Amino acid sequence: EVEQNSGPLSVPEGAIASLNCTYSDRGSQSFFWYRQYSGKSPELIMSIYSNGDKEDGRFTAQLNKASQYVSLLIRDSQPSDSATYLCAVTTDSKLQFGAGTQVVVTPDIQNPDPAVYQLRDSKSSDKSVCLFTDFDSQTNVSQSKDSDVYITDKCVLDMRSMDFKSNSAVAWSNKSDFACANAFNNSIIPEDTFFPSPESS
Amino acid sequence: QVQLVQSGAEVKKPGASVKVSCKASGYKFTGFVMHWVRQAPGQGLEWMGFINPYNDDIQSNERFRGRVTMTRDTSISTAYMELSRLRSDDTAVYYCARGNGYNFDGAYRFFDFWGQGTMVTVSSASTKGPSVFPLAPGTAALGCLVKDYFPEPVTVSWNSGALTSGVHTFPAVLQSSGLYSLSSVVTVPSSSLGTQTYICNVNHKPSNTKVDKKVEPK
Amino acid sequence: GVTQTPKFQVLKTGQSMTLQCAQDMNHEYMSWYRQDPGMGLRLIHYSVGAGITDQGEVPNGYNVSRSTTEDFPLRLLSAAPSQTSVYFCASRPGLRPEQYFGPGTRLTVTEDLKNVFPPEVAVFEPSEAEISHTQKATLVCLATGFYPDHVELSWWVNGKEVHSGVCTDPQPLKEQPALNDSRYALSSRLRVSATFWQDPRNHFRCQVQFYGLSENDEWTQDRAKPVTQIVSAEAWGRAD
Amino acid sequence: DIVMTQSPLSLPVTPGEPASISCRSSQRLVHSNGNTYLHWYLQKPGQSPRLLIYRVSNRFPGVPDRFSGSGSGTDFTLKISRVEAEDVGVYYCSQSTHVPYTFGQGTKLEIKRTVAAPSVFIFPPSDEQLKSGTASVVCLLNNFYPREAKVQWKVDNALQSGNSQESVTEQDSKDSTYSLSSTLTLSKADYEKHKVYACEVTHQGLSSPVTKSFNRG
Ligand SMILES: [Cl-]
Ligand SMILES: [Cl-]
Ligand SMILES: [Zn+2]
Ligand SMILES: [Zn+2]
Ligand SMILES: [Zn+2]
Repeated sequence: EVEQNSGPLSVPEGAIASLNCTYSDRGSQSFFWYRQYSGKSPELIMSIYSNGDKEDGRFTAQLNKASQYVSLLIRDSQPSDSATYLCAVTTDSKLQFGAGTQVVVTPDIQNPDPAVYQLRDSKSSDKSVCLFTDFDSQTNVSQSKDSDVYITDKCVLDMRSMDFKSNSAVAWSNKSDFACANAFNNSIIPEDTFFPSPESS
Repeated sequence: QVQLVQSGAEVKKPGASVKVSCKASGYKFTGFVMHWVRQAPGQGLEWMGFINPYNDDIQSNERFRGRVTMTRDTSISTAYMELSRLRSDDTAVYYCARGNGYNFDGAYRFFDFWGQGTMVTVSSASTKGPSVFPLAPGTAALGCLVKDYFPEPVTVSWNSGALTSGVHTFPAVLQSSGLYSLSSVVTVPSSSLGTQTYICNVNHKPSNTKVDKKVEPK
Repeated sequence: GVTQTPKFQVLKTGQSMTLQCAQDMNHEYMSWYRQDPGMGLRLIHYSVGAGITDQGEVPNGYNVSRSTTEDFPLRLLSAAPSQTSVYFCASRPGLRPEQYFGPGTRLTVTEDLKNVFPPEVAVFEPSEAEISHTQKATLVCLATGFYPDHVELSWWVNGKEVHSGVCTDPQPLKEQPALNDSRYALSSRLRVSATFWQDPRNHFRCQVQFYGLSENDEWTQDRAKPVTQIVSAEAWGRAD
Repeated sequence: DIVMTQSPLSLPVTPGEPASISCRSSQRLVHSNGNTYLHWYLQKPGQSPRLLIYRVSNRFPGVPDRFSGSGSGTDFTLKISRVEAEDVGVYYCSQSTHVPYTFGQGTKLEIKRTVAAPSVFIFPPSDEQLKSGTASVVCLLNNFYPREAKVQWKVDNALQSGNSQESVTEQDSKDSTYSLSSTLTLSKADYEKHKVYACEVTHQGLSSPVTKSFNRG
C-alpha cells in the first residue's frame, strides 16, 4: 500500500506545493512521482532511488527509506501545475500507485475588476450567458442550487503574450426569472462587483 | 430486459368499468410512450390511445372518447387504461405496447415491446374456477383436463415451465352450460413414465385458482 | 512510445470490444490499468514478456493476449456498466525500472444506445460593457446535451487552433445531477484584446469533437444516428 | 379513420418460396415532418404482435433480413424472400401518421407441407371426475397435416352425435402440423352402462380410419 496526503491542496501562485507519500513495503527500492492533468494520462516527472534530495527544475523529490517517506515539492507554483500528483513505489523490475493528490494553484490577481457580463449567442440574441470574471482568487463560486440554472466553477485563462491571467465562471438558464443580477446569488462575491445594464429591447 | 407485466383477466358486468394496469421494468419508465391496443376474439387490432408518462400527454381514438381514461403512476412504473360503460363487444384482450421513441423522439409511433395482454369479458355470468383432472398415460401421450370455468382464460404449463417440447394446449370449448373446458397434452418418451414426474400447472386468475396436478400412469 | 486506440468508446451492455495497445520501445513488460474516481489505478492484467500473461488485482471480465512484444490488446468479453472507466496501458523495460503510460481510453457502457446524444454548440459574443471597461473581449462557448462525456473542445482563430487566452472547464456539468444517464454541458472561454475582436477580418470558431455511435451501429430513432462527429459554432469580429 | 386494406387475407406458401403481402391505404401517409409512419407487425399464435418493418422499409433490428418492405402513396408491400416454417401467423400493416392509428385486417400466412397422418390417443375419464357425476372421454389427434380431420365417437358400437366438442390448435412453428382434441361428455350413470369406448379418425394421411378404444364403465 501507498498513501498520499489529503487533497485538493490550494497553493497561491509563486508558493510551494508540498506533497507527501508513505509506503508499507520496507524492501522498496524505486520511487516515482507522476503528474496527471484532468482527462489526460499519468506522466512520469520524477524518479528517486537513494535517500536525500533530487532536484529537477522547480521540482524537488525527497526520500527517507528509514521513515518509508517520499516527497515532491513544487517551487514557484504556476496555475499550469494544477494536476493530480501520483506516487508510485516498487522493489525490482510490481508498481504500487497511490490514489493521488490534486493540486490547485490559484493565480495571483494583482488588479481585480470583478464584474458579471451578459454575452449573447452569435446566432440568436434571445439566448445568452452570464460571465462572472476578473475577481481575485479569494472568491469562490458556489454550485447551482436550482436544477434549471447551470453554473460552472472558476477557470483560469492566461493571455500569454500580455502576461495577463484572469478568472471566470459561466452561468446560463432557460428559466424566465434568470438574469445576470441573480445568476451568482448563491456565491459570496465582492461587494464592488460591476453589473452593467443589459440594454433594453 | 424490458418487461411489461399487465394485470390478470377479469369479468365485468355490462355498464361497469374495468381498470387494466401495466407495470414496466428494464428501462426508464418516463422516457417512452405507452399505447393501448385491443383485440376482440378471432379479430384484428384496434389502437385505443396512449400516455406519455413524463408530461401526462395523452392521445385517443375517437371511438372510445368519453369511455377511455389513460393514467400513469411514475413511482410504481405503472400505466393504467380504464374503460367505462362496458358493452358486450368490449370483450377483448387489452395490450399495453411501448413506443420505440426515447425522450420525445417520433419513433413512439411504432411499438417495440408489448405486455402479455389482459383478457376482459363483459358478461352478467358469474366467475367459476376450474376442476383439474389427469389425462393418464416409443412415445406416450398424457395431459390435464381443465373443466368448467368462467370466464376465459386459463394458463397451463408443464413442470413449472421446464417441459415445453411436444406440449399442446388447446383452445377452450364453450359447453352448453355456459362454462369453458380445455385440455393440455404432452407427448413424452414411453421409457420415462416410471422415472419422470409430470405435473401440469393450471392457473385461472379471475377466480385466483392455482392447481398443480400430478399425472401418473394408472 | 505507448499507443492506445480508441481514445473514446461507448458500448451497449453485452457488447464485445478490444482496446489496442502498442509500444515501439522493445519493452518486455506491458500492463493494463483502470482508473476510477475514489480508487486509484487498479491493475487488470500484466505481461512480463511475449507469450506470458497474468492476473492483476481486477482480472474479472477482461482477457489479455501477448502474441508479440509490441502489442498487448485488452478484450472485454461482455460489456457491463461496471466497466465504465478510463483504461490505461503501460510499459516498463523489465530488464531501467520506469513505467510509461498510453494516452488512455475513456469507455462508457450504457443499457441502450438511445441515451447517446451529440452536443449542440453555441458561441456567445463579447459584451460591449466588457470591451469598454477592460479593453479585452471574452468569447464563451457552450457544448450542451451530449452523452456520453466523450468530447474534445478546441478554439480556432482564422483557421488555426489557439491555446493562449483559453480556458475550458476541466469537467463537464451534469444537466440532471440526480439522474444516472444524465446529459452533460461543457463551457470554454477565449479572451482576446478588444482591438482584435473589433477587426471584421478575424473569424472565431469553437469546435467540439464528439465520440458516439459508428456508421455500422443500428438505429431506429427519428433523430439522426448520434455518430462521432464534429459540431461547431462560429463568430466574426465586429467593429460596433 | 384511414382505412388499411390487405391482400391476400390468407396466404398458403411452401417453405423456401417467396411471399408478398399487399397493403393499400385510403389516404397518403406522409406526416408533416416528412416521415411515412406505415409499419408491419407479425402476431404468432398465443403471442403479442411483434414489429418487423417500421416506416415503410426499415427492418427492425433482430428481425431476419429475409423480410423487407417497400411502397409509397397508398400502396405498400411486405416481402419474405424465402419463407421459413416459423413465419406462420398473422401479418398486419399499421399506419400511425394520423390519429387514430389504424391496422389492416391481417393476412394469415399458412405453411404448405407434406401430408402427415395423426397419432391418435384415447383417454378414459379419471376416477376423481367420476365421483362428481360426469364423464369426459378425450381423443387426441396429434401433429397431422392438412387441418381436415374427422373424429367419430362410438359407445358399444353405437355412433354418437351431439355429445362431443372439439378444438384444433394453430399450425406449429417448427413442424407445420395441427393437433385436435375431442371430448365426449356423458353422465357417470350412462358411462357406467357401457363397455367399449372408441374414437375413429379419418384423415387424408390414413388409407383407412384409425380407431383407438378402451373397455370399462
Ligand atoms: Cl378488434
Ligand atoms: Cl376404464
Ligand atoms: Zn370527439
Ligand atoms: Zn349412449
Ligand atoms: Zn347409454
